[PDB]
Amino acid sequence: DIKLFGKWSTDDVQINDISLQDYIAVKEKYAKYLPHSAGRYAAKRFRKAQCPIVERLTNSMMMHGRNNGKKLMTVRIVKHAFEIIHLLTGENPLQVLVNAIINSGPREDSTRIGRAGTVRRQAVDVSPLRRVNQAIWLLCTGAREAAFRNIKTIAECLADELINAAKGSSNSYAIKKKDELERVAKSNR
Amino acid sequence: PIKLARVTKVLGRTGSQGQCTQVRVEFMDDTSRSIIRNVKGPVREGDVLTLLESEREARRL
Amino acid sequence: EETRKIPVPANRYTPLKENWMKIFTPIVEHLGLQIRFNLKSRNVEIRTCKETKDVSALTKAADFVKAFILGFQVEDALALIRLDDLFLESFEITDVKPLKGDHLSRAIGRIAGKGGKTKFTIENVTRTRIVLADVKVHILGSFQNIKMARTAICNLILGNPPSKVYGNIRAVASRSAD
Amino acid sequence: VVADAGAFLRHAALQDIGKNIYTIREVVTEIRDKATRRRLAVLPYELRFKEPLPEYVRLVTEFSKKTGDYPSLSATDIQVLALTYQLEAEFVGVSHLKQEPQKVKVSSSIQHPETPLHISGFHLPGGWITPSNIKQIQQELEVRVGCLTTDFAMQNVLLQMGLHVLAVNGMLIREARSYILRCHGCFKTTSDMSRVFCSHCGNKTLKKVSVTVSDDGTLHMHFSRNPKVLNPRGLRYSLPTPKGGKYAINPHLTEDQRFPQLRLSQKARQKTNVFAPDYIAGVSPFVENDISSRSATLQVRDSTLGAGRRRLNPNASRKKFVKKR
Amino acid sequence: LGPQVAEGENVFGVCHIFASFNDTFVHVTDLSGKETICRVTGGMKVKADRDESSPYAAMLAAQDVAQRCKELGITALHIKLRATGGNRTKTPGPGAQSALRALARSGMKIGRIEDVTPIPSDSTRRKGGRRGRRL
Ligand SMILES: [Zn+2]
Repeated sequence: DIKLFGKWSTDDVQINDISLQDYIAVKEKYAKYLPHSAGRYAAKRFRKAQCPIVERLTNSMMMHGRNNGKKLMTVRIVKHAFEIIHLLTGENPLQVLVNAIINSGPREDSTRIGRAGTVRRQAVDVSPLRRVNQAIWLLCTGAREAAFRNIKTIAECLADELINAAKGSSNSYAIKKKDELERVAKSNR
Repeated sequence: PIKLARVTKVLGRTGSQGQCTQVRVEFMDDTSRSIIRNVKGPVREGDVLTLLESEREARRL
Repeated sequence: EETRKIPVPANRYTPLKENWMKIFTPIVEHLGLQIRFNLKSRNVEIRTCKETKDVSALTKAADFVKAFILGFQVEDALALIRLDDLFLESFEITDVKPLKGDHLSRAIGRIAGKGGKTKFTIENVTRTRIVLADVKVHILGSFQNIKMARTAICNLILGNPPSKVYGNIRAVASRSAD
Repeated sequence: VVADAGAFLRHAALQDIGKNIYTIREVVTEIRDKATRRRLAVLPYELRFKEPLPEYVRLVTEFSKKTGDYPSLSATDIQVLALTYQLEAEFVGVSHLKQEPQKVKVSSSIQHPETPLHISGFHLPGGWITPSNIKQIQQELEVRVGCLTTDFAMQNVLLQMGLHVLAVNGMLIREARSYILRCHGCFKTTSDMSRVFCSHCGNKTLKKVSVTVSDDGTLHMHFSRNPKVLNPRGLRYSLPTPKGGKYAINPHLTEDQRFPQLRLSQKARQKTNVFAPDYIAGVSPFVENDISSRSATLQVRDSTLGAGRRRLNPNASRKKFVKKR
Repeated sequence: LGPQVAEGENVFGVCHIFASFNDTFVHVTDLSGKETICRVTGGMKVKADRDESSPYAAMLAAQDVAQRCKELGITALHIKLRATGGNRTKTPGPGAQSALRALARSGMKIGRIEDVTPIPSDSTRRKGGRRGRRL
């Protein structure tokens, strides 16, 4: 049977929302042994929705300038972080990741509608794909920022951010940013 | 409360810089109440959304 | 059952006859109303029936035929049966400035413009339909659009050249969050 | 059951009533409506195409040139008439139908030809348009093989010969009343209500005269004994010298005269549709007017527009600050 | 509280809708016109002088007078539409149209629409100058 990293089951995870059920591809058809697939998911529009979510997390972690080519190191980081997730919670770490992503994505956002000079932003809904993209980017950026100058390793802060985002506590940077954008949009309407 | 939405058909790209998308909205609450809405990001016909306020109507006329 | 009667003048009989099917079809299909044309009294008679969907459909039909009889396009008054914030305010030309004779005639001219161009340009800015009957001006649109249209038209018939009116009306449209 | 193109245009789904559903390929291949062609590919295919033996095509032609309907009909209409004649011949005995059609009788009255009798919404002294009447109002409505002909010339020649003609309604038609145009110079009648110049003499002289045909084979034709109709008031006026070039509008004196092309822009000849489901997201309640094209500057108009202006006679006084293009 | 009439016959009032060029009045009264049932001008709803004349305030006033009529039992209304008249404009604005529309929407049977506007036979002098008026 297909397992992530040789050990992680993928038939046990569940998607809570129907909104993101077609955009997080982890369940049955799209599970793989390693995140590193090197496939063309930026070839055409919406193709990256079929990319597995763990590879998306790996790709958005090597995003920053010095680590801009290193993916093997990043998939090592993801492997160690998922190991720490399984050690702490005991749940399947993929479900923890999915809960973090569905809990971290903003539901509406403010937009400049008008011209350059009209600073009244209108609150508009967000695409579910944009919601997933923003959730991925905020989780990676919070893990990046929390582990810049400290003894805590990147994978450790990454796992801790995933725990706070899936649990929903106000310790994750991502959920703080989500609340900020959402309340700014609710102020605009 | 939270009312989830469906995309019937995409009207077009609106906004100052074409960063908003005007779409037609179907509800999964067994109602045929289809309303126009504007969204941010990439959407297609068949997307399923999460609308926090269903009372809001888009820029109509 | 309650009814309304809408008179027709003699220059609106032939447009009422050629455009008749386009009148009575949306009234009886989408509003479910009885309609006829009393030739002896020369009235369009609109009557409620069993099949009417809701109240204030018959008022929509009355506004539809009134806007047609004043001279609007049938499509522009199908806009009345559809939309809710569309009204019609009218005035005589000599309600703004006392004009007599050729002066009054020139007033009509500089509302219309060459080819009608001025009229059409005003309609393009305020998103209204204007109709100029013999000495009388009728506007159709939203409330703020009708007051923009009156501002432009009243500047035209108190003397100002159309270029000034074009600039003023585009600026007023820009400041009005259009 | 011979289906004319009028049945396919009207979407008369009457294939369940009859079983002898036959038609020409030419009448169905000439239709330019997209919805009808879409409906053609969905319908159950029990209709069969044929072509009549040309001998009855002649015979139909020699009595149509006698009944006064020959210029009005098309070749395909002669094909439909010949097909229903042959199906009548093959199925039913041929002694039923008669030839050398009966002479018209004349009976005049006082009513103006423009009196709006037989228009549905109108009422002289109740006649209402109800939601129950819209499916009912098609025309004047009253065994094995019939016709689905809606053009009046078709029904005229059919009821002259004696073929039972039926409608979109299942029951066959007994009486058919309509209007024709007759020339007061050469006295030749046309069944085409659109046409304004005479076919024979070519003058702008056709005037409206009502006709009614019975199922028996009698045609009777009602004139109007009103001196308003034949009065030459604005018929003599002096004409400008003929002008050429791309922008000349000559006063249109002969039917087949050549005009320069002055067409409206596609933006200008677009009307606003409010029944569209994408209308309410539209910015304006109405379509924007065209003020940017060359035809806006040239003041090109739709051909139908400005009709009551033409019926004012040219030797008359318009207002002193108006100009008639 | 009201008339003691069966459910069939309607007790009519007369609705004077007067659409001025600064606000709109709604005066429901007796068929005689002498004693008044209700009158809600546009400025009783919107707390801004700019929107005294809007169709929104006209709608709100129409709901108010309709509610007060069902309080006292009036079920059907004749309507007399009116603009300022005299020297001034003769055709009623969108305020009277909106009041009529919303009042017809709110369960009222509508009788006859009559334009009682003061058209003079021959007028006094206009409030404007020779030089013109309205901007
Ligand atoms: Zn002739």
